Amino acid sequence: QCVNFTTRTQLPPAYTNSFTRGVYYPDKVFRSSVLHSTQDLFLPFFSNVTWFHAIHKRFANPVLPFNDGVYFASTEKSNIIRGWIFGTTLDSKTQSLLIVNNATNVVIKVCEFQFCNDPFLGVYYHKNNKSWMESEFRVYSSANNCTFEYVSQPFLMDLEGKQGNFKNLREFVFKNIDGYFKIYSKHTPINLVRGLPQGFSALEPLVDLPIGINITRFQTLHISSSSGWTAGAAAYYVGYLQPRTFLLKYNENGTITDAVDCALD
Amino acid sequence: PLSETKCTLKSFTVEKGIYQTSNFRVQPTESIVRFPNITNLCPFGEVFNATRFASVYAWNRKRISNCVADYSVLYNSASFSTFKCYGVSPTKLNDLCFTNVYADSFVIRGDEVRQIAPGQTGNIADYNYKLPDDFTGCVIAWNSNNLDSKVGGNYNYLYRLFRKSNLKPFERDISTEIYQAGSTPCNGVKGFNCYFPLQSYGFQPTYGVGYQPYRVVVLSFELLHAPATVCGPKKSTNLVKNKCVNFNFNGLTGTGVLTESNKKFLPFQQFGRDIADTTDAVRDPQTLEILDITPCSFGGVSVITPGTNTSNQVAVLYQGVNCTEVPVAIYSTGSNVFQTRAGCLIGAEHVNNSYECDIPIGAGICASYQT
Amino acid sequence: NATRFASVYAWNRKRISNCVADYSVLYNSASFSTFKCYGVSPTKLNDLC
Amino acid sequence: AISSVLNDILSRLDPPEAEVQIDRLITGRLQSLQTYVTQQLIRAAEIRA
Amino acid sequence: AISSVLNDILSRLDPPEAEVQIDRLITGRLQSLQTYVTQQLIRAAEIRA
Amino acid sequence: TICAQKFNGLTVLPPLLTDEMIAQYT
Repeated sequence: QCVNFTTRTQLPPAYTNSFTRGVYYPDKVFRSSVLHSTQDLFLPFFSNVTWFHAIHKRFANPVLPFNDGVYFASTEKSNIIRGWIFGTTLDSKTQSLLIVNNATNVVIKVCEFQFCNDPFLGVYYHKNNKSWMESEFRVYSSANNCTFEYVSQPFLMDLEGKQGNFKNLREFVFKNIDGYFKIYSKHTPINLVRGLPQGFSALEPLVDLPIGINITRFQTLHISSSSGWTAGAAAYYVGYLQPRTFLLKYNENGTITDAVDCALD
Repeated sequence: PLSETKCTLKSFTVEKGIYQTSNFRVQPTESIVRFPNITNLCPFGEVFNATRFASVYAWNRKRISNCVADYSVLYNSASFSTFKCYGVSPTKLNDLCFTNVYADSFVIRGDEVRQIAPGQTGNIADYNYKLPDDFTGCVIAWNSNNLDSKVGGNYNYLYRLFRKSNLKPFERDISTEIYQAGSTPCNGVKGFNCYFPLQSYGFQPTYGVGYQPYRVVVLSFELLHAPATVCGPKKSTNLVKNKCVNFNFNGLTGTGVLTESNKKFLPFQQFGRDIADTTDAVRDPQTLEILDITPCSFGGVSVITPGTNTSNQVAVLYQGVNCTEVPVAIYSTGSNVFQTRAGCLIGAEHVNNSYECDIPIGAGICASYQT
Repeated sequence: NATRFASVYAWNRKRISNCVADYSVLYNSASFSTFKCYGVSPTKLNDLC
Repeated sequence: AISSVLNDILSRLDPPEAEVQIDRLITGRLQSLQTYVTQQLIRAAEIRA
Repeated sequence: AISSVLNDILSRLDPPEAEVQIDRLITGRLQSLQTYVTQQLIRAAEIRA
Repeated sequence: TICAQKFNGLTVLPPLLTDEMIAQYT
């Protein structure tokens, strides 16, 4: 199923300062109490990250370029953002990548998808058991050749609650290198209203799938009488990775605690 | 050890002193071999024994993963006209571990096979299948004349004769776009100095050796830089600790003493490194336990001797060695053993009465030949 | 583009000097059955002195 | 060399190719020892002084 | 090596062939500067004395 | 005001006069 979502306010693009965020573990090797220098595609420190958000009034799901890999971050309450579209044509002429982060696990699927202009997911509210249940995935109209599929280790995430400010920070790195698509991730608690949180944490690798397709663009997947809805407040940030040398500090428990960007100043 | 000092000094007479001789090194008690318990064999029947391969302009690329290899069946096969490697020896393939393995399958003329090797050039190497200068992998081929050749010519196999620019290593261009060799533009299907980009092979059973069709499979796998998915047919042995062993954990070959480590590897991590960026701990690939790796004890051997004109009695210092190691190396009689801060001293009597230094041993200790 | 060449036992030797060459016309022309170099690459002839 | 680890050369190459790769490590490791000993002899003269 | 100028090696040999001559020029110049620094360290002791 | 060094064939020898013996001459 596909619906043309027309209810939205038009505002100019916003930018914000990424203090020290966008660092991830580049390899699967343990290190502790050492200073290790490494160069890889990271988000440069103190760079202008682009800002998008859903309000009341706002619902950002536009197609955006994907050049050299992208840092994604999300400041959120009530679990509104549910996935991403990655690909080149997104209309069944070629394969395309669909990633969805539902209540229980992460699902990754590569098909000859024919995507919708304004895609969205849906939740049944108070259906008999009086619990909110993810039940709709109105994102593509057809999937002609589903070559790749992956399901992550399962987890339990709630689908209910209300707070006066954003409580969860979810950070992801997506790279498409030599046919191998890499996903890194980290979750961090926050107490912010409308800005990119100040702090530092390294993203742990999640999965490396040899999907072999071209990804040049992506599109966000947000969760919702047949059109027009109230968008629950949630916001995300988009930055592009650059080849940068960093000096990484490992603590006694083998966790990156600090980093120095060799081209910063 | 006295003959070893006479030998080391190149003299039949040796003055009173302490002289260095061949280093002591504790040897492996036994080997350890550990790999994940995977069983299924790789798709070598579907790669090398397929009914037909593709034309060289659209060469097939098949992924081989999560399987055990058996290269003795392939290398020992009399059907193969060449089985040549460029970054490994064919005999080492069964004694070796593989990160990613890709099979590149295609058909070309025997005269054109010379261009498939790494560093080559010419219409095939330039327009359809190029290997890198530092290519690691193996090129396998066999005469397929009975399978793919016809008396009038099996023109179903094509190559690329025309292209706008040369292609990069492992590039594949299936496109049939008409090529303009002249400076004048063209339209439709053909024209003056305008050519269809592909050309068919003249595969006939009357062709001379070299002019006949050969099937080529090139294995372009990678080694020792990523988590393994294809492996050698090696049975995993039992795992032991608290002993000096020749271990191998998923290709991590080395000699050392294994012990239970307190290093907290993260869920995605398998190997642990020190400040020197060298392996000092390993998680076993079958049983999820982390072992601290330390190499066996070793150090120089110092021979303590009075003058040759004095006595043939000598003492031996195993530098940097714990006394425990001596019985392990079963002077093994002992009853003269003493651990010094320089190492394990054997063949010398420990005396509590302090004297003036004579032959220096190190760490405050000296030896002398006395009544 | 001469009318005719000499017999190979008396091969002609013409001097080329004080002029600019354009080797893309020769290399890119489909009329030539052989264009093989032995101390330079055919692609370098246009970037060469 | 194809690797700094002598066992990775010997695990992959035969007696002909492995010796060619190992000679690169012998020459370089030998130069690294001569560099260390030269710096230690020159620093030993500073410590002697 | 063929020539001490690196541009002459790069503009002549093919990529796989240039690596050999470049290795000769790098290793040789590494020994050249190492010998220079060694002698400068030796003379540094003379001027420090 | 080491383990990797001994593990790579590098051996460090103790002084003949220990930290107490040098202090005893002092």
